[PDB]
Amino acid sequence: ARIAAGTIIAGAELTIGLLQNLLDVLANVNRKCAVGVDNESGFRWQEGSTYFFSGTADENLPYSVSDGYAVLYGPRKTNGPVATGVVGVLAYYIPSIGKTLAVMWSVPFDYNFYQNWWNAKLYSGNQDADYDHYVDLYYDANPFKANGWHERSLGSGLKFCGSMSSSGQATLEIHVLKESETCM
Repeated sequence: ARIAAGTIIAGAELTIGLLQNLLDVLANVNRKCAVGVDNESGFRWQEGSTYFFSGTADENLPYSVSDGYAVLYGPRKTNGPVATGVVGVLAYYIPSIGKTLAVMWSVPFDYNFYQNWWNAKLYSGNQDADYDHYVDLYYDANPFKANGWHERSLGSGLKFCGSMSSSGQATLEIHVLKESETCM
């Protein structure tokens, strides 16, 4: 079908129900996240990269996300009784503002101690997604719980809003827009 992870769609198509469909076509493992990031920024995103602290994805992250488009991505845990979740970062270079957008997800194995988290941030230059982004976004830069919609300014005239669902098979919906536009 036209639902497929590791692809680009018109940004206006992105909703939670679309991401739930995506979840259903990902591998049938018990920790996974259907990620959708809508580029309403007015700027081209390119050189997509990924970093996994744990887990993997079966489809590669698209190279670019033009203005007006959303990217779909499907991180999931390693298969089996391995007591692991899926935790990582995707990043895009935004050349017209000289910044890198990074997006973090964390879907833990052990909900007896942990919970879902997500975050997004701009960094300067063209930074390949890496562990230092994960640590900043998860431990230092005030990530969001799976408790509804949230909005935060990014600088460079941009902001983001988004929402993550709370269980081990999760959706993560994020929209990146100009500061003057309304998401909340």
